[PDB]
Amino acid sequence: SNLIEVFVDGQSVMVEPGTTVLQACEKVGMQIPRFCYHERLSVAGNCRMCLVEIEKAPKVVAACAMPVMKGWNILTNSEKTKKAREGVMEFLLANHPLDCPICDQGGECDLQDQSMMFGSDRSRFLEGKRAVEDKNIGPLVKTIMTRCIQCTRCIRFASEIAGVDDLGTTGRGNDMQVGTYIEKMFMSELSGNIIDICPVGALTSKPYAFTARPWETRKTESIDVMDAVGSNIVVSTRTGEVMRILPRMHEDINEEWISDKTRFAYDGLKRQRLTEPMVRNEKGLLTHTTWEDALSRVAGMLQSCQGNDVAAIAGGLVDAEALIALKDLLNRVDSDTLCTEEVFPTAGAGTDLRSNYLLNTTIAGVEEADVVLLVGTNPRFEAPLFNARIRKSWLHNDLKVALIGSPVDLTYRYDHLGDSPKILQDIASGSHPFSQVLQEAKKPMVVLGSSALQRNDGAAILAAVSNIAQKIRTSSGVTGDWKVMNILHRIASQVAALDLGYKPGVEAIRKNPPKMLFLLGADGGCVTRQDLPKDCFIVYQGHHGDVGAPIADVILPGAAYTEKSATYVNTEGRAQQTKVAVMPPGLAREDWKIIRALSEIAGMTLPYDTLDQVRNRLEEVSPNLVRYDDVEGANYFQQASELSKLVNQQLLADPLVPPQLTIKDFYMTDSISRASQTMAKCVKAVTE
Amino acid sequence: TQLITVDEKLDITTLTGVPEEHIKTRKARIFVPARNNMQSGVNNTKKWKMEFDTRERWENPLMGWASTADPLSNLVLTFSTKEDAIAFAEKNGWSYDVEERKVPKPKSKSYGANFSWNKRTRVSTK
Amino acid sequence: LGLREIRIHLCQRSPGSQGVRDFIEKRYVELKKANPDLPILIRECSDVQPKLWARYAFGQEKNVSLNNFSADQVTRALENVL
Amino acid sequence: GVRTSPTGEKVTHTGQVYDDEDYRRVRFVGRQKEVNENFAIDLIAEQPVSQVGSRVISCDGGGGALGHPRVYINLDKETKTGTCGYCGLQFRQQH
Amino acid sequence: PTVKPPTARKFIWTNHKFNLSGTPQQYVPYSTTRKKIQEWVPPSTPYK
Amino acid sequence: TRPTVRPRNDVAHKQLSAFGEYVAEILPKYVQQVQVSCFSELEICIHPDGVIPVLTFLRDHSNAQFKSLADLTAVDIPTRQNRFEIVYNLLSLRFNSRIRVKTYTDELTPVESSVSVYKAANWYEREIWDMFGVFFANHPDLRRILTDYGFEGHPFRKDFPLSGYVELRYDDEVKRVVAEPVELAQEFRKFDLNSPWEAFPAYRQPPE
Amino acid sequence: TSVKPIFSRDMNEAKRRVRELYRAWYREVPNTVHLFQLDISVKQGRDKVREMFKKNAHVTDPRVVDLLVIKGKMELEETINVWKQRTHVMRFFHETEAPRPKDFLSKFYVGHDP
Ligand code: SF4
Ligand code: SF4
Ligand code: FES
Ligand SMILES: [Zn+2]
Repeated sequence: SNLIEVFVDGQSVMVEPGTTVLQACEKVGMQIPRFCYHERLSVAGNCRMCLVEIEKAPKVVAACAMPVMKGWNILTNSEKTKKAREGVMEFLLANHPLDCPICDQGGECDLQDQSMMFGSDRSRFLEGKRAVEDKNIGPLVKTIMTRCIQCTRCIRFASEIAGVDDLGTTGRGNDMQVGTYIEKMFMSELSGNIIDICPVGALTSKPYAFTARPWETRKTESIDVMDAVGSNIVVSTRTGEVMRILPRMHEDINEEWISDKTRFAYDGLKRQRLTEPMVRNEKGLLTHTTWEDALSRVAGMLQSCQGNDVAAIAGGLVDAEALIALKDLLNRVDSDTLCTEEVFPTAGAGTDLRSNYLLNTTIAGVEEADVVLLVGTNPRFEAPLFNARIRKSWLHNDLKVALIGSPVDLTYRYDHLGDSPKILQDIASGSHPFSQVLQEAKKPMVVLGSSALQRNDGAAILAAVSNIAQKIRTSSGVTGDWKVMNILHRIASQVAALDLGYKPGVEAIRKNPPKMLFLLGADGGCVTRQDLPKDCFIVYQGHHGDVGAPIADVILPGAAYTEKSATYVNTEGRAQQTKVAVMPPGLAREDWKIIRALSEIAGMTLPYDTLDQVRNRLEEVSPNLVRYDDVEGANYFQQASELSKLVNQQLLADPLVPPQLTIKDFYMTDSISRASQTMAKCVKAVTE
Repeated sequence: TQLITVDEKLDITTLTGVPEEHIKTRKARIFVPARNNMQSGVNNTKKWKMEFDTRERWENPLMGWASTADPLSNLVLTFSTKEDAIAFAEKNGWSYDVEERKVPKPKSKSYGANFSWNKRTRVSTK
Repeated sequence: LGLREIRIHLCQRSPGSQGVRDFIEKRYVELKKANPDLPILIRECSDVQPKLWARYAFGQEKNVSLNNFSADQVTRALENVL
Repeated sequence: GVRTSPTGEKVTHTGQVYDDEDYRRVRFVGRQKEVNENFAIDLIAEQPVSQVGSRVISCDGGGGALGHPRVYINLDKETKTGTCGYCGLQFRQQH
Repeated sequence: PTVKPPTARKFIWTNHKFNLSGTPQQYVPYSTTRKKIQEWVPPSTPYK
Repeated sequence: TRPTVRPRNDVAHKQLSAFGEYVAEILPKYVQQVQVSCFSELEICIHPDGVIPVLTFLRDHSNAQFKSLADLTAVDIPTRQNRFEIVYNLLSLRFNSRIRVKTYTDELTPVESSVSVYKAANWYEREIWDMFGVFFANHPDLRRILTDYGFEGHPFRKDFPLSGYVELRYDDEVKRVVAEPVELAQEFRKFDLNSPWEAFPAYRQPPE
Repeated sequence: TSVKPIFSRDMNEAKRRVRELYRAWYREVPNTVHLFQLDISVKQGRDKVREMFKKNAHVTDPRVVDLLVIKGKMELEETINVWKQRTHVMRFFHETEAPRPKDFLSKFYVGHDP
């Protein structure tokens, strides 16, 4: 029943049909050394390293692309296998320049490790050693093309994940220049992920370039921000401080890739940080002081201002722990007007009812999908990792991908349907050769973009797309259980705040201008001092305030996403705990620690001191927020759909368009990425 | 010689001498260390490292260094199975966070499928 | 003062949870229809005690269980709270 | 060849000069801040840009097994001189 | 060393001063490293 | 293969193999492993009850004299329930051979205090008690030697880190030397030197 | 499951040996505080001794109690000799702060100590 017998030097093992010699050899533990094969891409054979003497054959053959007949025996430790490895490793180091000091992959080479453990020692090839002059690929990626071993890995990565098709082989013989022919500065998404693909020191990071060499820096587990998916991030930290980051692998979500913004956000993280507790002064000015007088001022104002006149706009990148501490304090005083930053409707049970406010499908599970439509968004410029997943699906198996709302640069030949909610009404009616594909398909999926949800058509379009989900789920026999419906987001703390049951959108403070408010990561002009009485008392907490910090009354130096062992939530409910890497500069304390110290200084108390006690209260707010790296789906789609008929709202005819439309509006529109200068360098490289 | 023995738990934390501040305050984490993504080799897998969480590292005000009041900051304990890891962590007293092991998912790729006729899996370059 | 928020915690395999599943698949509409000022949150993770909680009156989380209860007794305890 | 910041002391060839609010200036009291008075970037314009009639040429460093290892650099950039990452001295082509 | 005195390098001091410890003119240590994280400088305009 | 690679003798290998098979056959009550490496030095791996009987056999019997006693250490291996490894090392005055009696033990149950037949084992056992905590019942005097008196922690374990928890300094407040929690002046950096790519194919353990 | 304990059968012999060890520490204290020319009242030293005994009263496993008895006997021997100096005996005490309390807000001022 679909097994193949091979002997790995006598040790028998079973092989699935169609696979390679190399996957079975890696199944028994033997890592055959490789240079061109990599599991996120297709199989080239151009590096020739994986030769292995397979018995009863005078010719020694490759192992990355060999079909596996029944009954092999694979001699890895023979004579001429070692002789072929010696020969190939001697061939690679001929036209490779003496740059191992000035390389940037000293600790992380591949020629160095494999030429120690497999190669010869006395070199040959006395004269010669041609050199290829470098190019200018992009100001984010430093490029030396003499060290290129022409292995054709970045080319396959481009043409099979990026879809950009700008890198190519030019020439013959020895002379194969790999790159772009036309002096074009190659700028696209995931171009930061090519420095991890290139196995030799030929494509390195430009802003990192010459600060450390990776044996000094220690590697630490953490969770991503700025995308609702969370590729698992390993920080290489140095000198009580940083050096760089890399992506490590979760199997399901965000496999071996990472965002360009994520990769190049740490510069703005270390650029303009809020450091001290800052209080206004009798001239009208802003200075800094000790924690005593500042927290006493905030505590006295909190005692002498009560009612519903106390607000908290919690946007940006904050914790679940900080939100639970804030909710404990604010319910402990009298009442609340917590709000988030972005707007999400609550008519058809959007706050509660676990289905209708997260991505209910599995991010790995969209590869098993059949037909997906896509109501207005731009996933190349809104969390590009999910777009890489969609292109992985569309490349390997078969999809039918539709886009409704804006002609944008999705590089994988989408079918566009138009820009009108009345077209969604037609699909609901619905006369198409494609709505037939929806209601007669096997596994249907509708992806909601949240950029079309921050308009004034949230409840009606949400109810209409939920009625589409009800329609196709009750039809087509699908499956059970499995779902058409999922939505996306952009900001992780918004999803965590919806999970903690908050009030999304600042409309409660548009209704109620307060006496007091806490701006926890207020990015821009969510509210003003004009829309509120002139004795505002904002307490703006965070790091590198650019807007809001000139709107300052009481500034608290809130921590960052690398500076605390907090818990974040992705878009599909999987709670993932962050870890401490670098302590915050300045004083710059911890967020929930600031909240409990504020409750201590005020004439009250809160029943927690430790992060274990904070985890206990987070458990008693939600039980799935302690089961870290654990996922479990949602249900009650028909209940959410029949509750989506309470306020039957009209639908506009105006063309819906996302704000995230191009390169610069992907780069700039976050706080920490807005801080940095290397993002400004690549933005002016786009415009110039 | 066939003496008292009773089937119970272990309490070595009253013997190993590290103070109770570091016992109850600091938290352990058990994980297989991920593959350092720039290389692609998983000999750095197959081990279960036990680490402690990071803490404050200020500036040394004369040379520009990262001093710390953390003796336990540079511990690592490479193990072979999750069971003995959890058993040792519960034996020596402090708390621990278990992250689960994630293998690379087996795939289905072929060069002939990269040379398709009417399937969209096409190399488009070579 | 009066009730502010109601918390429901359920799972996929428990008979009391099965009864509260039949409650939440039959009789959700009358509560929110009669009371739109109560964001009654519903939670599903994998396996948890089927708990019915109520947060109101200056920070009071009042606590009952819906372990191995019939759905009419569940609605009885729900009206007992509200 | 040094700047003088408004703090009033010698600056270095790294942008590390002090602020007025510092105590490390006053721990420099009584003992001079010794610095190399022969900087690095200024000794690049002093070196003449050599012009070699070949195309893909060599750099060793003035001595067999005394210096930095061999590196062969290209001159395909028509207006930009080839720059050894080790040496720091330039090259041109003359057809 | 007057048989072959010199060397052909243009950086050698003309002094080789003796051990200058216990003086007003001797070494002090300091970290040759720039700003850590560039602390936030607020906008100095006044409101209200 | 012959120049600059050390040749060996299979004759000594066969001699130690036959001798270890003989000892394994004639003391069956406690023998678990008799392993011989490539360069012919014997290892005998023993349950922690036959310490006194096996050492009384191995001191005598005129086929294995082995009067000379050497090292004792209990190599701290986690991922086990029996953590510590008591390693007796024995040298024969009459036969010129080295046997390593590795008996296994856990954290809290004593092995049976080999000082009764080995007068060299006294400060060895006191050293192992001081650095580890392997208790030795039926022993004359167990004290702390090679550590400070007021210091505790059993520092040669793996749970004890590199730097100590305490650090002395003199102070003129109470006019004496006091201990404080450790305030390092530098990090003791940690180089991730465990490179991949399987430098020895013969010692591959079977993965799961 | 075969486990060979040190001395114990139940906790009765544990109680017996630990009360005899405390009697030995009681008649150990005044001779040492007179011999080392120390600077601490006898009441304070005896109260810190019984406080150190009352720290580890939460252990019911008898092997652990046996090993505690053996450690206390070792240090009672090494202090009833003149082998340990003034430094180690003062090191048992804490007269040099070490001021750190367990308040939340106190650890919130001097931060990053949760
Ligand atoms: S640039 Fe790097 S990845 Fe691309 S072919 Fe050259 S060596 Fe391979
Ligand atoms: S990539 Fe080339 S230059 Fe860089 S370390 Fe490896 S062998 Fe040396
Ligand atoms: S790995 Fe098979 S040839 Fe490159
Ligand atoms: Zn050079």
